[PDB]
Amino acid sequence: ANAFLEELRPGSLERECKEEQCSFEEAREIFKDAERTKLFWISYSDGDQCASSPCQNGGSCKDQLQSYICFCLPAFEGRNCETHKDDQLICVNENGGCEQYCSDHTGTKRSCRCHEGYSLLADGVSCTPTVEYPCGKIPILE
Amino acid sequence: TVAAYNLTWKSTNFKTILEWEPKPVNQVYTVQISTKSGDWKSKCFYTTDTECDLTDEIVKDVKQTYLARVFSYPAGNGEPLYENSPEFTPYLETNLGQPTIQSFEQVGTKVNVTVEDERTLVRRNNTFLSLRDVFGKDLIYTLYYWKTAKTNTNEFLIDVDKGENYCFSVQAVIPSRTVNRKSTDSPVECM
Amino acid sequence: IVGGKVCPKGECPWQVLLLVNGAQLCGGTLINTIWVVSAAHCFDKIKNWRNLIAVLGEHDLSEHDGDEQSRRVAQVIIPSTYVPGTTNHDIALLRLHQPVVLTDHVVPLCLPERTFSERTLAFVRFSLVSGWGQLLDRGATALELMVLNVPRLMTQDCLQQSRKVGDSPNITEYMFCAGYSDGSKDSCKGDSGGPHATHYRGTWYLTGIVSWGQGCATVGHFGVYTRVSQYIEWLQKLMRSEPRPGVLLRAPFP
Ligand SMILES: *[C@@H]1O[C@H](CO)[C@@H](O)[C@H](O)[C@H]1O
Ligand SMILES: *C1O[C@@H](C)[C@@H](O)[C@@H](O)[C@@H]1O
Ligand SMILES: [Ca+2]
Ligand SMILES: [Ca+2]
Ligand SMILES: [Ca+2]
Ligand SMILES: [Ca+2]
Ligand SMILES: [Ca+2]
Ligand SMILES: [Ca+2]
Ligand SMILES: [Cl-]
Ligand SMILES: [Cl-]
Ligand SMILES: [Cl-]
Ligand SMILES: [Mg+2]
Ligand SMILES: [Mg+2]
Ligand code: NA
Ligand SMILES: [Zn+2]
Ligand SMILES: [Zn+2]
Repeated sequence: ANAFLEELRPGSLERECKEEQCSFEEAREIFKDAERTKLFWISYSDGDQCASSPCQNGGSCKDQLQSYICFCLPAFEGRNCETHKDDQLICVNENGGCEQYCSDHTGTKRSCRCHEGYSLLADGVSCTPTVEYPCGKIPILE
Repeated sequence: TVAAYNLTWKSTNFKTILEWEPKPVNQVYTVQISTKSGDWKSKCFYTTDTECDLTDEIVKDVKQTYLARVFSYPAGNGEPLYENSPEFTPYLETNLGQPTIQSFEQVGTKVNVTVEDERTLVRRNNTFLSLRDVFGKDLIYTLYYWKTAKTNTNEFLIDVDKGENYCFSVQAVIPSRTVNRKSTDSPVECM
Repeated sequence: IVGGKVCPKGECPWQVLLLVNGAQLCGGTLINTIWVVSAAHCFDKIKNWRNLIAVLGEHDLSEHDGDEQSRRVAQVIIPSTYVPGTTNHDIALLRLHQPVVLTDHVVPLCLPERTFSERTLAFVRFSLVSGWGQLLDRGATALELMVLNVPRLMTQDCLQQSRKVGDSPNITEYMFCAGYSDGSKDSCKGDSGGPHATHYRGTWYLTGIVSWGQGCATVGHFGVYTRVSQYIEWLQKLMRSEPRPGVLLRAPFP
């Protein structure tokens, strides 16, 4: 591609590609074989897909061919890390952490309950027995 | 509601995203996934998205085969209408991502072409592991230059010609596979 | 039970042996001290409704130890939608004249709430099924309690993996499948009303009753069970009920 007094010195891609925008032929010329040009053009004309900073909530984007790969911080997940694990504490999700019963309060935190025979512990998620022989528990094992 | 068809696994470097069709009309979905003889885990609750990220579940044991399903529900809220996916063992299906030459030192008569470490999603101990930490003895990086070379590590030590100045291009390969064996080639770098 | 193993003495403690005139009838599950759950199709051929004994503590049939408790059945509540000879609405609650005594070998099984059992226990893969029934199809029964581990299945898969038989019932929202269609394990006749107990975070609950099923360990077929999660409000309303007349009461459902 034309730039007057700069086109006097023969083909060098650190100049023509790596410092300025290499056209397709500019690349075929330097590489001769279109297959050697393939290897190059395939990624030279792909683009940094991570240019839009797709990852959210402190993620790290790694480029690929026509796509990216988001690396999520611990409490997030998703293609772009958009999902916060801490705002998913609902009963459809592993019984909301509750040992026995779970009740939503969508707009406030879910609550954990127990079965007749047990009581809620200090934590608000685990149950402990009140009667001697509770339901669902094999005594001779313990 | 309609059953959600066309389920395809999009895995590359252990980031797995199951996606299906169609775009929901008065529907929301919920994804379940499990290890064929284990409990069903619930993910992506009542999502208007036609895709779910199962990444955090597979990277728990990457050699386990996983099955999944997409539940269809009706707006507002017997068993739901659903569709199952294919059995997906990641360590044999997940794609290897584009490698990147990180450096090449000419140490006289032979050049060393160091490949950058490919990080996976297996967030072990804090930092994410690399594809060699996972695949190990099953991974080999290949190098095409101007002709071909093979390594069981991240660097190749090739015997080159004095004052000639070459070009390079690497590829991630798992030789045991029968299908999905190699990655896409790297961005060519010359001397 | 086909292909199972002997439940060690004390480990399936909500296992009730139902007798009618000293003879082996069905099975059932203690869900407290007075009340027991079991299957409606076990009572299709009863004539002597005041000769129904229920035993709690039984392990070995051919022998007697002090862990056994014979109590007699006062009531037998069944939903009026059941049609003898058929499979659908196969549950039956039973009041016990005098209450059992809770000891190491006699302990109840928890009747869960509809939701927690529809959204949480419904998705736990394996669950156990107990009983003294046929050890094979058309064969001898068991003198020792036999327990098995079977994986649950949603109905769509059940219909898909089930070989076709044009005389078979339907699998309604009142039932569910569970088991090995390869013909290796299965509950059998003589098991009915037995407990399909599900383990979850250290407590065992009740999710099914050995309802029906074609054959026993039949290749192409699974064991069908009853969704105890659809009868929770009922079973709960009826345990609050003031005793009624004769032994059989046909309660309305829904
Ligand atoms: C980069 O940003 C564009 C738009 O901002 C988006 O469409 C791509 O998916 C993302 O990677
Ligand atoms: C991208 O990778 C993740 C794992 C964190 O280390 C981020 O801080 C980083 O930017
Ligand atoms: Ca210039
Ligand atoms: Ca130029
Ligand atoms: Ca030209
Ligand atoms: Ca040129
Ligand atoms: Ca790119
Ligand atoms: Ca005995
Ligand atoms: Cl690597
Ligand atoms: Cl009595
Ligand atoms: Cl049968
Ligand atoms: Mg330059
Ligand atoms: Mg040029
Ligand atoms: Na079977
Ligand atoms: Zn005993
Ligand atoms: Zn006795």
